Amino acid sequence: QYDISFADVEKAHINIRDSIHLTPVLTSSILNQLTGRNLFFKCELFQKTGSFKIRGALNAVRSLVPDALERKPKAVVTHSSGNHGQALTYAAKLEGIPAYIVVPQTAPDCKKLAIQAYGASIVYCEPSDESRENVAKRVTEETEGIMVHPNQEPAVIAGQGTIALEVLNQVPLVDALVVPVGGGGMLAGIAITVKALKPSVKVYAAEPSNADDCYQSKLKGKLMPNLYPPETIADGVKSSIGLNTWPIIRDLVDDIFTVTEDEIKCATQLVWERMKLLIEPTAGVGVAAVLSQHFQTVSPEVKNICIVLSGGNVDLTSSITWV
Amino acid sequence: QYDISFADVEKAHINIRDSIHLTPVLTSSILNQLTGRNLFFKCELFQKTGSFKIRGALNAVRSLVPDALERKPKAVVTHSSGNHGQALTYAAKLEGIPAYIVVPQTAPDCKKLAIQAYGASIVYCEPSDESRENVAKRVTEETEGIMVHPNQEPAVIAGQGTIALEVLNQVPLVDALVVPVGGGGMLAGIAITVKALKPSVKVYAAEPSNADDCYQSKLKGKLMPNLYPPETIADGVKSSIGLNTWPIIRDLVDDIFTVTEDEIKCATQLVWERMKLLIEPTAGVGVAAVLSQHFQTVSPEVKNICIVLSGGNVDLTSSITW
Ligand SMILES: OCc1ccc(-n2cnc3ccccc32)cc1
Ligand SMILES: *Cc1c(COP(=O)(O)O)cnc(C)c1O
Ligand SMILES: *Cc1c(COP(=O)(O)O)cnc(C)c1O
Ligand SMILES: [Ca+2]
Ligand SMILES: [Ca+2]
Ligand SMILES: [Ca+2]
Ligand SMILES: [Mg+2]
Repeated sequence: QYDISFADVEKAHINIRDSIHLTPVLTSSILNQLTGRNLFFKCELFQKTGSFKIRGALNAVRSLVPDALERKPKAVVTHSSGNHGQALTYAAKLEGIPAYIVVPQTAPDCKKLAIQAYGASIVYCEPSDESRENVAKRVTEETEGIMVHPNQEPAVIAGQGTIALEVLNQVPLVDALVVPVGGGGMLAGIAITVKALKPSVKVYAAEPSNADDCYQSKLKGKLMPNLYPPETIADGVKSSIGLNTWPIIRDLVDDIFTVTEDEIKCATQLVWERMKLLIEPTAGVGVAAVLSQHFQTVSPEVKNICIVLSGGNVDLTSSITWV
Repeated sequence: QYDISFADVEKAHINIRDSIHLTPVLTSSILNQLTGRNLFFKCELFQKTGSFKIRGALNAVRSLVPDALERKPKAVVTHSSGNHGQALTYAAKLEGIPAYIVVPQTAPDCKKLAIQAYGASIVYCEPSDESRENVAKRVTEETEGIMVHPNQEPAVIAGQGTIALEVLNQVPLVDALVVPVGGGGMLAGIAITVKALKPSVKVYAAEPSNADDCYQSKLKGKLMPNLYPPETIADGVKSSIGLNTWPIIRDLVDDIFTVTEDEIKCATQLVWERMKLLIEPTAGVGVAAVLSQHFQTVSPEVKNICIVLSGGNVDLTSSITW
């Protein structure tokens, strides 16, 4: 039916369990006092590499083949330089294979330094997609590597879904999961998992209003990507949903809540100050969603809500700015 | 025998457990690698009010009596707008009584607004130690209230001991606790508890080398307070150890590790960046201790080490400053 099944999520958990953390679920009376609801925080900011994306990246490294004639990937390649590229590098390192990040000439020096500091090699391209594509395909082919998309690669989607296996086991009375959405790999993996195991549990997406393609797609009933690169402090959810995650999200996600830039910032600061968790602003999106006016339309029966705190890869300098 | 015994810690546990968090113990692969040890981090930064101090504060509010007919305090009065005052204020809220903070009339608006944010009621005094003390005495008496010393009050030392009761359950094979020390209420409480329950477990203190009265006292065999108020980023451990906590520390604490300012700062940033826990610098003291050269020489048999991350009440502005 979909590009992944619950069986794929379980194969992923089996494949990755020995190398990731089964992150804790923490609580806050203050947030519980504030939102009306009984909240649980799945702490993927404590995951290896600083975000959940090690789950999908490691599953892809351990499950994908480079070719019909070779079972073992000999390198990994991606155009993503943030959390995904960091996770993919670490996964490659675990498996003893090189990682290549395709980067435009125009990337900030800080981006180039950070990639080299996570242990990946940089391959330069022009800021164009013709270039980026020529370059990554050349690298993938010449290194006998796997290209690992940050959110549309089914092995990636299947790995991110393992968050929901943990949450359901950790929070048996959970009524809903709230998940920040960019490309929708985490959303879709979690929606597959929840709806396979316990479809009475709601799956809700949280998204910046400034980058609201998942909301607009669900509103319209078809895939409507951002027409232009979005501007948001939630830097990890600037991708649009794609052709592999959209059908899952259309059919299996119960609702989308959009949140303003100010809502994201206030929710981020609230978590920093009142929970003492250094979430990245992208991980504040799900918290802003549950605090938002529109989340008041959620039935009072939906009491036990687990919010995925998806990452903690924040720079203090980038902070000082917007705080 | 000391100003408390383990019996007092058990009482404090029953008194407070319904109202505080049984904070988690977390771990860090990178910090295990940097130390060579199996570290466990007791996350008192997640405790109600942002530090462990609610344990001693609540125990005191629920067990001390005012100088009045009614045996229950009708208010709490404090000089502190820090972790102690915040803890006492929350304890007062739980008990449905006002908390008053005595503030010099020349306090900045910023501080006053901040004080009122956590819900304390300001009473003004004149900016001298005489007026501060006399206003607090007056307020305490007129309100039928109580005052609670931040580290030498027996009820406070006993409540802080409850940290160790939880750690010994949460980490059954623990070999050592590392505790930041200022006035030593937390250290003394923990030492009483550990030495009562599993005395083969080591109790180590950690303090800034800029405020090294605990180290000096243990070396000399006698209480040697800081000659002058110390300068340290570790704001929460500027107090010297006192007459009530010293004998406990003298007898029941295995060793003291001192750390420089730079070590404190580096350890704090390491925890922020690698553990994603917003600890205050005072809580970075114990982490710095375990990372320090002196600690590296501790016997390898002391493998499982629980560090108390004592607080997370840090101001963003001050952090930007360093
Ligand atoms: O409120 C205290 C407070 C201090 C520091 C931060 N912070 C923001 N981005 C960061 C990156 C690394 C370390 C700390 C960081 C947040 C909050
Ligand atoms: C990548 C990322 C997301 C978004 O996941 P998608 O699968 O792209 O929807 C959310 N939070 C953080 C911290 C991320 O790094
Ligand atoms: C009060 C405090 C300490 C020190 O406790 P003492 O009992 O005074 O030694 C340590 N860390 C934090 C965060 C504190 O607030
Ligand atoms: Ca979007
Ligand atoms: Ca005495
Ligand atoms: Ca000292
Ligand atoms: Mg498809």
